Amino acid sequence: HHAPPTLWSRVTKFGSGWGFWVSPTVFITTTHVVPTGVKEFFGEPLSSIAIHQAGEFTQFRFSKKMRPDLTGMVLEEGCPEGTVCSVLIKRDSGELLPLAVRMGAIASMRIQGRLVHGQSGMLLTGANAKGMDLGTIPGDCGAPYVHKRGNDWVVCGVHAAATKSGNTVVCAVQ
Ligand SMILES: *[C@@H](O)[C@H](C[C@@H]1CCNC1=O)NC(=O)[C@H](CC1CCCCC1)NS(=O)(=O)CCCCCCCC
Repeated sequence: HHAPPTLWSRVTKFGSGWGFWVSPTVFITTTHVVPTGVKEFFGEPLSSIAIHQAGEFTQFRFSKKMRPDLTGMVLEEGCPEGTVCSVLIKRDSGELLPLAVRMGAIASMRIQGRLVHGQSGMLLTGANAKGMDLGTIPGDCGAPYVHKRGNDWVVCGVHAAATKSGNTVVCAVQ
C-alpha cells in the first residue's frame, strides 16, 4: 500500500464531504461541508462537543471517546511548504485515490466570498489533473492532507478547493 488501512479508516463521510479522526475525540473537516441547524453530530448533542470554526477549518472535540480504536496523531498548523504531501481522497463509489501534492505557501484568500486561511499546492498526478481520475472534484472536501514526520504520519490540512485547470488545490489549515 501507500497509506495503511488504519489511516484510511479515519476518513469518514460528513455532510456534503468528509472529515478526519485525529484521535478518538478530535474530528476535523472543512467548514462549508458541515451540516447547519442541527442539534447533534455523530449522535452526540452539541453540549458534548467543543466546536471551533475558523475560516474553512473546523475542529470538533467530543466528550465521548468516539473512535477508541485510534491513537492520537499530530495535527500540524499547516503543511511544510515545498514538501510532498498526500490527499487521502475517498469517493462515493468506494475508490481510494491518494493524490500526491507538493505544497505551496500558507496565505489568506477570499474565495467565492468566504475568507480562507488556506495553503495551495500542485498535484503531481499528471500534466493536467482535470477530471475525476487525476484530480479533486465536488464532494471531495474535507479529505486530509497527510505526510510522514519520520516513522509516523501527521496531518496538516483538509481539502477545500481546486482550480478548473485542476493542477492547483487548496487545503484549509489551522
Ligand atoms: C469541495 O466542496 C469542493 C472541492 C473542489 C470543487 C472543484 N474541485 C475541488 O476540489 N470545493 C468547492 O467547491 C469550493 C468551495 C468554496 C466554498 C467557500 C470557501 C472556499 C471553497 N469552490 S471551488 O470550486 O473550489 C473555487 C475555485 C478555487 C480556486 C482556488 C485558487 C487557489 C489559489
